Amino acid sequence: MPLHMIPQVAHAMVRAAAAGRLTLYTRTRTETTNFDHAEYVTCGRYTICAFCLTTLAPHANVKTIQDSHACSRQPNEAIRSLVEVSDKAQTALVGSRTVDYHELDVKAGFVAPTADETIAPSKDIVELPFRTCDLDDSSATACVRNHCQAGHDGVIHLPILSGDFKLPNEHPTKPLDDTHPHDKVLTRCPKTGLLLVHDTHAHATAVVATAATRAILMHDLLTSANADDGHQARSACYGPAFNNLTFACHSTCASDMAHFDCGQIVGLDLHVEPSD
Amino acid sequence: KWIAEFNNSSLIRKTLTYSGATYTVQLGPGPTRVIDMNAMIDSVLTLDVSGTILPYDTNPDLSTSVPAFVLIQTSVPIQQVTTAANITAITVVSAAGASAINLAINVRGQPRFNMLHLQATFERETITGIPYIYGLGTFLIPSPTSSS
Amino acid sequence: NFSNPTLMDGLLTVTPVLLRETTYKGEVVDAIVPATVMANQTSEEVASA
Repeated sequence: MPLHMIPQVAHAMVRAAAAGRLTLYTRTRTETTNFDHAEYVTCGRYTICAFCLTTLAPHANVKTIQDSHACSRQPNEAIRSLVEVSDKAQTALVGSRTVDYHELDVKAGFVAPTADETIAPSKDIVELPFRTCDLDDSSATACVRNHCQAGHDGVIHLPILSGDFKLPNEHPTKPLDDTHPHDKVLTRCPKTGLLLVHDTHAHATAVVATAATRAILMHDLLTSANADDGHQARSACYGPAFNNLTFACHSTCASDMAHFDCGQIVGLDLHVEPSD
Repeated sequence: KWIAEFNNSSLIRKTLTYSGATYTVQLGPGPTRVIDMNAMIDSVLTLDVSGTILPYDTNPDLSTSVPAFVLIQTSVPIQQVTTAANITAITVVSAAGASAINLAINVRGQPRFNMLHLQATFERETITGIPYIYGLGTFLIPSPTSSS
Repeated sequence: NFSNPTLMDGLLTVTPVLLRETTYKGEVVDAIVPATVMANQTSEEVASA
C-alpha cells in the first residue's frame, strides 16, 4: 500500500481526526502523542504513515524530515486530540444563560415545560469513541432535555420549535446554554441512537470543516511534492473556518436562526406523563 | 467447497468490535456466508458491495454502520462455534473508514448503498493453515447495536 | 407527500459513438499516452471511465 487518490484519502484521514477517532499509531506506540511520526493510521485499510505523510513506509532514514512529515500535520494531530478532549471533558459549565425557561414538575403527572430559549444543566461530554456521552443514558435524558424540559437551548441556541421541532425525533445536535465562554457541547438527538457530543468552539456554522481539510495541504506537499490547487477548491468546499476554534463566539448564524427559531412559532414543548 | 454457511441456532450477538465499541454480529439464521479460505490457493477477496445496506431494523445506529469483511481464525470448526469463547480470532479486515455515511440512495426511501470495493489479501502463507481460515460479510458498527 | 427527490436507479449504457479522438482522463485529446497513465488510476476510476 502506496497511497492513491492522495488528497481524498487524506480527506478521510482528516475526517477521522475531526471526529476525534483517528488511529494514530507509530510502530510500537499506539498514539503519536509526542511527535514521533506514525506508521499505521487505518484509513479504511489504508495504513497512513506520518513518517512520510504517505503510507506504510517512511520516505527516508532522516528522522528529522520524517518527523517533519509528522510536524506538518501538527494541525491534524492537534485537532484530533482536541476534539477527543472536548467530546469527553472540556471547559466547565460555569453558569447558564437564559435564567430559566424550563420546568420539572414531578408531581404525579410530570409537568415538564420547555419554553422558547431554555437553559443548560446538561454537560454530556464523554464517550466520543462510539458511545453515549453519559454512560448509556444520553439517549433517555435528552428526551426530557429537549421536548419535556429542555436542558440545552437558550440565547443563540437550537432552532427547535421553529424548524427542528422535536430533537427526541429529529436528527441534529443541541447547543449548551452556558455563561462560560462557548462551552457548547452539542448533544445528539435521542433518535440518532448514538448520542455523541460536538463542542462548537466557534458557535454558528460547521467551522472545523475548512480548518481540518486545509491540513491536507501540508499532507499533499510532503507526500506528492506540492499541493496541487487543494485549498483553492477546499476553501469553498468545506464549511467555514471562523475564529480561533477555542471556545469563542462566532455568533452570526446561531445568533439569528437558533436564537429565534428556538421558540419562534410554536414556542412551547411539553411533557406531562410520569417519566422525566 | 470454499464457501459454506453457519447454521441456524446458536446466537452470538454482542461482540466488542473496536475500542469500547460494539456490534451485534448476531449469529444465527443463515448469517451471510462462511468463506472457507483454508488453503484455497492464493486470491484477493474482491468484495463488491452495492445496493445492499438495509438499515438496522429500527436503531439510531443508522450512522456508523458499514459493509465489512471479517476473517475468522480459529481451530474450532464453525459448527462448534457457539459462544464468544470459541472464536479465537474475529479480525475485521475489510472496512476501511469504519464508521459510516449515508451512501445509500436514501432520498426516495431507497436503501441503496453506494458501490464499495473491499479487499482482503488472501494469502494462505500469512496464516499457513492450522487455525483454519474463515470469513464473513457484514454491516459492522462501532456504535452499539440493540441485540433485542 | 412524496418527500423523496428521486429514485430512478437503473442502468446507463454510454454508447461512445465517436471513435474519433480518444479521451485521456476527461481530457479530450488526440493523444494516447500509456506510460503516463501508470499509477494514476484507482480501480474505481477505471471502472467509471
